[PDB]
Amino acid sequence: QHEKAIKSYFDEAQTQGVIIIKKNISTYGNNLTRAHTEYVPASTFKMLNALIGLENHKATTTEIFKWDGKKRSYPMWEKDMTLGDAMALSAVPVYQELARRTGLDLMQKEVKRVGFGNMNIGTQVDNFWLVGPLKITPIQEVNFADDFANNRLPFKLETQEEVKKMLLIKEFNSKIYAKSGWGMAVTPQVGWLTGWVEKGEKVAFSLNIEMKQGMPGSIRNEITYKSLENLGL
Ligand SMILES: [Cl-]
Ligand SMILES: [Cl-]
Ligand code: NA
Repeated sequence: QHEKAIKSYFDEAQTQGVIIIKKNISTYGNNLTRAHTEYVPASTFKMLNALIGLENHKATTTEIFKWDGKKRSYPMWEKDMTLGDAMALSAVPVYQELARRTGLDLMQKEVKRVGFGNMNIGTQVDNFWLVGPLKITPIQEVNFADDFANNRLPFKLETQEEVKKMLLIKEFNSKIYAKSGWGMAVTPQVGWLTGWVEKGEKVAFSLNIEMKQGMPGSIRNEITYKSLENLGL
């Protein structure tokens, strides 16, 4: 029942995708091989970038990242903003600045300690999550989300809770925390929505879809929500 319904949401969008639901993992959609394929994390990596940066005192949650006036890819990013603002706007240049502060050596050590994806950040500290070589499967993303939901990541409890505040996206009564991603600089483009529902049970999810040229960002939220509702939220 659920399997056919969720597959149809991806089919009707005329693209290929999967959604992972998590101690047991279930996979739904029209291309389940994607669950076992690694992709660039794109802006989903901001979750981990923020954790690493706050834990290591490279930024505070009240700090403003100033726009130095150079044009950015989106006018919505051409403003001064906090890490939380930049999380919501997926403001790449702010998190590139944070990554540079962390630096390649500390970033690589933390990524390996967390075990995030293939754990390979390469040699370029400020774009490895956008163009590779760092890649992650959707099942790996759901496991990261489930650990985050349970404060099981190797960071202080307070650091994890500070970053969660930046990711709380819906409250209704239960809570939904999530982070979108869109790898536009790879071909094909990859779309992500990774997070969890807090009902006291926690249910983690990761949607991974091929973003066809011109598709709206909202398709990620639309399929995710319809899928979770079909499954009973
Ligand atoms: Cl506050
Ligand atoms: Cl570059
Ligand atoms: Na990032």
